[PDB]
Amino acid sequence: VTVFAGPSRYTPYVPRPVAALDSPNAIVRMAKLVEALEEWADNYEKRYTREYGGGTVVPKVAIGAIRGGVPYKIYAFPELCSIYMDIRLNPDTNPLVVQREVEAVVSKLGLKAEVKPFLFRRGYEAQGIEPLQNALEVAHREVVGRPTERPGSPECSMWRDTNPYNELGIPSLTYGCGGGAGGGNTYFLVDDMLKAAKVYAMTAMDLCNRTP
Amino acid sequence: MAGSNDVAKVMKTLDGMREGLIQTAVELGSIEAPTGREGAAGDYVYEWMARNGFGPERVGVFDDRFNVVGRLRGTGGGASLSFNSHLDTIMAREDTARFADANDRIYHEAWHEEGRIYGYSVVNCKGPMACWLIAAKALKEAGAALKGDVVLTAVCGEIDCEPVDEFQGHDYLAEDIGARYAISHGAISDYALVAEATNFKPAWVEAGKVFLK
Ligand SMILES: N[C@@]1(O)CC=C([N+](=O)[O-])C=C1C(=O)O
Ligand SMILES: [Zn+2]
Repeated sequence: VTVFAGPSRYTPYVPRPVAALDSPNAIVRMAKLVEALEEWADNYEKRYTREYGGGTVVPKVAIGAIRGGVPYKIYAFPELCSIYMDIRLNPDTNPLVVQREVEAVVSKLGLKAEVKPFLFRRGYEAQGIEPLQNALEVAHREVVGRPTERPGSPECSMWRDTNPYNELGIPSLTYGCGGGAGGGNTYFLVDDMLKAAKVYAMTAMDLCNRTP
Repeated sequence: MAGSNDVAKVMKTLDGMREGLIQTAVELGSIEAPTGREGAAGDYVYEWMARNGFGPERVGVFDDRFNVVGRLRGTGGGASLSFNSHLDTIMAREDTARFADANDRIYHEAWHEEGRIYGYSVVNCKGPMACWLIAAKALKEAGAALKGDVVLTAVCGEIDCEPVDEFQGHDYLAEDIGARYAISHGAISDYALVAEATNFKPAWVEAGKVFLK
């Protein structure tokens, strides 16, 4: 998202006082936009929360980077400034819908901006997962001792390589020991690791002996 | 002072130098010289000074980013006066991060039209530079009587760029290698007029600065 403003002036000529949204300094305008997008982000995750058989997706938004002007030439403020947004999608949301929502946040502030997607990947719920799900369930109950619990939303609402497998028609789930790094956790119990290896081996001995 | 009508002779001599004045300004202005790459402009000025017998020297921290200092030597016993303008200009090969319109003809060229000379690089600062270059040429060729030296100082890195963080050294330096360096290494005089576009209004106070990260 790149906000435009200007015109740029050598610092001794900068016009003041100016209202933030009217600032010729794109950085100052972007600061207002950031606040409105944060408000949008709070509600976005609520509005696009969605339950699936495979987990509950809570798609979140973060502003992961900002840059405007260059540090080695700061005597004239910039006429444009850019932020880079990470917007998660539930599997049933078209990226364009989200682009429009962000464009609308810009428009309501009365700003001029360019809203450009530079990445789009789809998320997937596995289809026909049951044979792996079952082999895993049986293995898990044996090795770990209780039924599996549904995963927390964050672990259902991220990127994992189950997406490419499911996309390519290979039913795929994610499972392993430990709390999640993104969380974030910092160690594994060796014992848990061994339970994981046994669950994996048993899942294979079940599943790979079923006829496809 | 000044003189008698030693002045009249020099004024007419300058009248006859109108084409040189325009030519110098256009040629200088046409050279690409964003802060960081003032060398070619420096070379132009060095040769211009050499041609006209001002015995220029390159005075620089870097061999491709330097100041140029020449002199019109006086006869003795007078105050010396420096004329000074800078060699660097504003918009680099592509300052798309600062300006949204980083490439218009006016931003990167210079030409004679009507009775005007167009180009940001003329305004800042090749035009004022041409003015005292010509002034000195006239003084010299008119045989003006001057007890004091005139010092001709074309400096690199006037524009407020600065190294910071990972942007260090040669490509990002400016004022540290410009005027103060030139003066500290010989370009001294009793007084100094800095030629910039001020619409004939003289200033003799300026701001300092502190940059904060
Ligand atoms: N999907 C990831 O591998 C990518 C990035 C991080 N992270 O931003 O900490 C965490 C992941 C995780 O859930 O392990
Ligand atoms: Zn200047």
